Amino acid sequence: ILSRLDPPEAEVQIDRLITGRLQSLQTYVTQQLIRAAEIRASANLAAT
Amino acid sequence: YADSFVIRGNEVRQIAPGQTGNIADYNYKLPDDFTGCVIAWNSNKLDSK
Repeated sequence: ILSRLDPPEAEVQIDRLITGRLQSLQTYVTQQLIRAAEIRASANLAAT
Repeated sequence: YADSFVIRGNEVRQIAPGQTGNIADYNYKLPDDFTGCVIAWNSNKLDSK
């Protein structure tokens, strides 16, 4: 993008990539917290 | 800050962020992140003879 385009425009398009990739990464983290609770619930049962 | 100079009409387009040419490369370059104004008017009556 930045190499062939125009810096003022490259910045807006790179920000779209940052936002889309950040949303993917945040989705990953939310699902790890939801799955971590399931493993902890199982580990509490196994300890009991 | 008030910067003033004289160029050909053809080159007023270079007085703007992210342009190239003799003026913007070698004489008066505005930064990519520019937050001001450009005012330009024709002065044939004053600066040509």
